[PDB]
Amino acid sequence: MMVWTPVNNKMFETFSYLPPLTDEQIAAQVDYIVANGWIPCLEFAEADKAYVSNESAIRFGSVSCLYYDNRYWTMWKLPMFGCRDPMQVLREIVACTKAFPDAYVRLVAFDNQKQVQIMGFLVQRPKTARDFQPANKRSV
Amino acid sequence: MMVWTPVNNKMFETFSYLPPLTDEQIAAQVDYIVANGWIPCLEFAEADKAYVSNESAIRFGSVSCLYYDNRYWTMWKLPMFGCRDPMQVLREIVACTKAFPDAYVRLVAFDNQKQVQIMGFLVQRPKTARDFQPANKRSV
Amino acid sequence: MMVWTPVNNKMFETFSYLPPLTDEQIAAQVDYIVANGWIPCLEFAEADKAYVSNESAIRFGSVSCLYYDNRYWTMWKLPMFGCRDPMQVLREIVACTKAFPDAYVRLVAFDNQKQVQIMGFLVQRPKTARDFQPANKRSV
Amino acid sequence: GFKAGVKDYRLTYYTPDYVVRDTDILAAFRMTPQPGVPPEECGAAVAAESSTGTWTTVWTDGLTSLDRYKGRCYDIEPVPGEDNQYIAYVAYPIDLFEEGSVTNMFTSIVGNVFGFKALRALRLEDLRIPPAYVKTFVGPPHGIQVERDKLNKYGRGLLGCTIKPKLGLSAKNYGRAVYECLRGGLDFTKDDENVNSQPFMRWRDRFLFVAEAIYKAQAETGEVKGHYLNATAGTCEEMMKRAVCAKELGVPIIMHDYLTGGFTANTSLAIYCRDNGLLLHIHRAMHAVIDRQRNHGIHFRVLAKALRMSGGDHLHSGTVVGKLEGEREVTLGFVDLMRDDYVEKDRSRGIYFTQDWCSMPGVMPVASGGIHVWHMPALVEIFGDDACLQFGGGTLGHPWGNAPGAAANRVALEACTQARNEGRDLAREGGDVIRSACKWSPELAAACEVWKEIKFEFD
Amino acid sequence: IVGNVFGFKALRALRLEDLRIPPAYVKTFVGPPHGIQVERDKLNKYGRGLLGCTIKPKLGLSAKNYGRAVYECLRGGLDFTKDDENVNSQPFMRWRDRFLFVAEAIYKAQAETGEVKGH
Amino acid sequence: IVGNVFGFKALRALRLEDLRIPPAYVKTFVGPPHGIQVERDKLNKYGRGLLGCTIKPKLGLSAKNYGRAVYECLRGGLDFTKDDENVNSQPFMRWRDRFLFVAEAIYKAQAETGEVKGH
Ligand SMILES: O=C(O)[C@@](O)(COP(=O)(O)O)[C@H](O)[C@H](O)COP(=O)(O)O
Ligand SMILES: [Mg+2]
Ligand SMILES: [Mg+2]
Ligand SMILES: [Mg+2]
Repeated sequence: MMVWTPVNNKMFETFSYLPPLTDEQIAAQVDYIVANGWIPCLEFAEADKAYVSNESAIRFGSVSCLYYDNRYWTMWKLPMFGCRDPMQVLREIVACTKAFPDAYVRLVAFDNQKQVQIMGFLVQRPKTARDFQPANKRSV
Repeated sequence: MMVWTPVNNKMFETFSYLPPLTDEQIAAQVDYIVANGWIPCLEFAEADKAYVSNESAIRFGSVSCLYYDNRYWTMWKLPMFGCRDPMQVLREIVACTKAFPDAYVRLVAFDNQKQVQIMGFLVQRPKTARDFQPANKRSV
Repeated sequence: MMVWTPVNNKMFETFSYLPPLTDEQIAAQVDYIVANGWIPCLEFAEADKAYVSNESAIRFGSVSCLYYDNRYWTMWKLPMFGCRDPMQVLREIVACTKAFPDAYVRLVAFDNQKQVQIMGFLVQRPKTARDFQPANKRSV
Repeated sequence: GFKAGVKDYRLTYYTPDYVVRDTDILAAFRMTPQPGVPPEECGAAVAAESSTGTWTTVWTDGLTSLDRYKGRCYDIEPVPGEDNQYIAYVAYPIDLFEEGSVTNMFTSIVGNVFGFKALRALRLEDLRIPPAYVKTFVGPPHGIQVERDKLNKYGRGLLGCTIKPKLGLSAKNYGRAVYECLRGGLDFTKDDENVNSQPFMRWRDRFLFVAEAIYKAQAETGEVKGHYLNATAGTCEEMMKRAVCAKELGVPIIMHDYLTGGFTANTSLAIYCRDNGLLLHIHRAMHAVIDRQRNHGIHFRVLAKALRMSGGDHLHSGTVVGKLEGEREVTLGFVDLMRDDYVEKDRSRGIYFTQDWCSMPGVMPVASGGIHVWHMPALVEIFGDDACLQFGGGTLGHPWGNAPGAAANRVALEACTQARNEGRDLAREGGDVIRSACKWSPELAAACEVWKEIKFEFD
Repeated sequence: IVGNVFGFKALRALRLEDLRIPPAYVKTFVGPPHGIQVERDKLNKYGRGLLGCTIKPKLGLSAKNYGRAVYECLRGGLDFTKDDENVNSQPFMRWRDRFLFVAEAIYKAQAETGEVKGH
Repeated sequence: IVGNVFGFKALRALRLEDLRIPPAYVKTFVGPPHGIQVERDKLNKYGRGLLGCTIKPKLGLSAKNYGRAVYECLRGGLDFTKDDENVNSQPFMRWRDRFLFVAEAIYKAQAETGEVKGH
């Protein structure tokens, strides 16, 4: 019997329970994105503004149901509308990580028919980050 | 007349007002546990999540009566059901402290008839802990 | 396409989106003040008390609409009533920054007919301040 | 003229020449008349006694316009492979219905007729809710998009888990189980449908401890977490009392048993939820009493349309592959009926009418009951991302406890999603994807080992 | 009791035929607001069944007409009339309108017959 | 529909002449509290136009005088009288004073004529 660690095992939604994505696994996702006609976009956040919290709820009455700070990250440029080129997306991931080496960066895609974000996964963790575990040391 | 110190004299519920338990006093408790048919279990917490606080009450209305964070610790494996072996419990205490050298660790036992935790005391304090007093320096 | 940075690009109301004021651009504002009959005054705040927050709202009911801490800075001496001398204001800016080298300092001006502050811009940022950006590094 | 006495319903209520109006509510009943009762008469009886008519001629008819108000049987198909079974189509004018009231709609259409001597069995298969009627409903408090937006969760199914045993756990223990499941990687846990407030665990105690588990798990994982606290109760006042406390605790989501609670109580709750930003999970407790048999009852697709109108953010859709019945083609149909804006007629999937929801939000299908890690690819294949999959036993039954149980299922789902996205066909390479992941993840491996032989196929 | 079991793959069909509600469970319920005896006592009606009557057509009648039909029924010697189960509030007759006119009918029939009337 | 557009530089004049309100939108409105049929039923008035009368002078009459005028109009055979559109509550006549006196007028005219009256 192995024990799943509480310290410090912070996850990041879709695909963070899998092994970290290879530059080619990331490219396979981008193909899936362009294949389906979805709008790609990049978002980023500094170390603090990355996790869900609720310090603005100090200003609220009894209305803090489904309110959490740090859902919104900062948009890299604009979403790439009708841009059906997998190459150019990968280039923007690079441009972005280069510009914010210390930021959390995620790739997201929008469906405009259902008007919703249809997929999203992390592409860069900052190097100073000490609150995650490598895939093998998650249970002791 | 001696004065009971306010700094930093943090206690830990049952038995934390006695002198720290010898490996054999611990074993004597475990005998008592198995003698009575109770289910032993181990719980642990990192340095922060160890003490009772209330930072989630920022999300509440007037309903924070008998709500405190960090009552729940993290369960080590599972509770040891019908495991009537004092040796094996002591081994799990060791397995646990070994896996989390920096954690608070406590031994607890459940009565399943009354459905309540029936005893519980601390078995490991982390080494970095500076907020407790040795039994003799509690009063100056 | 350049991206406007979220880190740490903290601004300061009027004129903080322009390039920092030259000693002579500052003096040009003071001429405008005195030319219009407005009362000059100086305000200052330590590194913490400079930015708008809301830690006193912990004591509030549902009445924290348009309440923020740190709107009020500390007054340097008194407002300079009917003092129609541009020279003497500049001298007080100096006297002030001298006395509080580590403080945020702003120059403000009151219209007493409308009874409102009629202008205000920063004149000193403390040297330890790491949460602003120079005008050219605001977009990458 | 007023002519006292009994006559045939067909004289007034069978109109096979009628052109349905864009605002008529349409019903498709699976009729089985008594031997010697002509289909046309039986169909008219159903139309009559579900709208304006009784058993003998009343004089008051003349004071109003029976033409304007009557239910009309307007078409009868014989059922292939059936001696005495027909599909009778009834059109009801919009005027017949109270705006916004699922209760009223069901009172007319399924109120009395199912008990008629003149028939052996009756089944309501489908309803066509016209846009002009749909627009009278508040409908779901949030719906799929808004829910995903509120929870900040995208590009995969959601994972949940009913705490077990169903009954018997104390409040403190409940919260303990909840924390362990949530921190392993499940999004949601839930009260069992029959966990309300009982001698072993009073609701407010539970709500408090569960709120604490939700918050510990959230801080630990950094992902948003939830627990469907049950507001189902004996009286509306109690139901509200619980919903209020949940709001007061800041938790994201409550659940209601709409069918045992009832439509009236449910619509109330959904409105409260809309007004307070609470997510509303709907449990379909008791549906099988009504929807299981082919010859008699109301088919679930109707009970799902109803729920969408009454209001709910989630509704249990069944698993197909799990411990409870659910045929695959029909399920794919009512899942479209739950989620989509516009669903074209398709008799292969039991969809008798084109249903236009006119922008009413979508309900998230919840797949739950007797499922484990080996079903994962079949599940992802059936429902896609917009679904919530739940593992009760499949989590609290894992040999290493709830956190590893959770972790297992989360890895299983994440693997299939990646597989699907990378191009792999999940209907075929299913077992492969799972197997690759067990050899990779210890926790998943332990799970696959225990439930490898376990399937639900019968007769 | 009837929550999930009816939908099990392991069975073809299930029917709940009866339940034994023990007194100790029974006592936790407010139960019926009045009950037979008290109803009779309130209505002042004894030694016979009570007579009732659903207004017809089920739907389509205006509030004014509804009341009219009620009055005629009640004065003839029926104890009660009733809204049809699906008479709630609809475009052809809104409930408050109905309630008012029916109240008037009830009182007119009561005064005329000297017997207690209801709807 | 009529929010901004009428003020556009790119046009000289705009007029909205009609709207098609579709049934699906119409169904979302409570609409009129009663409507013609229910009104007639409530008032018990059938088979002719109804007769009304705005009290004059528009402004300047006291509450007591208002009621007086009302009673005289109503008793002569008008169905309704009414406050002038700009009669609300003012220094020469406060609304509650008027309501009370008018109520009295309505009832007097009603008892006298035996016809339902209103203001
Ligand atoms: O009570 C139960 O059995 C469950 O909690 C599942 O538990 P397990 O995951 O442990 O099986 C659900 O309520 C059923 O899914 C309801 O069925 P349905 O979805 O058809 O309404
Ligand atoms: Mg359940
Ligand atoms: Mg009836
Ligand atoms: Mg006028």
